[PDB]
Amino acid sequence: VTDRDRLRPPLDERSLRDQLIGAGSGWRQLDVVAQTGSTNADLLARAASGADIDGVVLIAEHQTAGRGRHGRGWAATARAQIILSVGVRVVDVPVQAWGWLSLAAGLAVLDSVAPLIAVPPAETGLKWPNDVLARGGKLAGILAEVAQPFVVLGVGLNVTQAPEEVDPDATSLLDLGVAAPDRNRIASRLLRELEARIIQWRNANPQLAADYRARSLTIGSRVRVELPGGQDVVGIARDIDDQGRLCLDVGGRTVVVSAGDVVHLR
Ligand SMILES: Nc1ncnc2c1ncn2[C@@H]1C[C@H](CNS(=O)(=O)NC(=O)CCCC[C@@H]2SC[C@@H]3NC(=O)N[C@@H]32)[C@H](O)[C@@H]1O
Repeated sequence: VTDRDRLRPPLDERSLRDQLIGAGSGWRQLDVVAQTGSTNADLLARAASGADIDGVVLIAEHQTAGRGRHGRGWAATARAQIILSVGVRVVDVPVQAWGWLSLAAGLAVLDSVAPLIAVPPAETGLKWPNDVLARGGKLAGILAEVAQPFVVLGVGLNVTQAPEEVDPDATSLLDLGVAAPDRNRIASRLLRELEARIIQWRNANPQLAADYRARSLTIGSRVRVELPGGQDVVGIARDIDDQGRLCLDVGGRTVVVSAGDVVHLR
């Protein structure tokens, strides 16, 4: 709606830099751009041209050619989301563990916005592998992409974004009852949470996996998983292994899925 535009002031880049760059913080660079095709693509391109993107933050007020998983997209309107990418050096960490970086990001996003809701409705938490859900709706999507020696982590978080503007299965903080969400405050908390989770991931801290499990909507639920290639597998999600893969119980058999789309069943 056009009235939501009144609920969408621009980000304050200088304030964000003052809060997030300096002693005690690992973020080295932060930029807010008015518009770009894809923040993930932009940081990947910087790394491809030789830039050190570790601890580099890129935030876009609007994103016109957003990327989703598996060649899919991501829709946005100006100032309605927190749209950002960060660079993470990962070569120091065993490749088998890189999948958990993606899970850690979702946890960070959830923790950054969870206290803003008055009362958390049902189906609020993390859906494997990259979904922040609230009231069954997709509140945020996360995309991790590889560019040696880095991983670029992308976050699209619906702040005031109306589902009619982007996707029927979407939701936003505003549509969850948050009357006046402050993107500046939320972005600051998000990046603070993200730094901590990245540090935990790098040092293989057991609390990362523990905190993820505590917020998982998928573990323990009957699920239909749509695998790359189109095949569906129905079972009950039981756990996440040390590679960040989803472990399914299929009639007593174990099926471990590295990638796919999860649908929570009755
Ligand atoms: N705004 C939106 N909110 C909720 N759902 C949305 C949406 N826009 C589109 N959809 C759905 C959701 C569905 C795709 N889901 S997915 O395959 O699991 N992929 C993801 O969720 C990762 C998205 C990462 C986006 C960030 S934003 C910053 C960074 N720069 C990027 O270019 N990308 C990242 C399909 O695009 C529907 O149309």
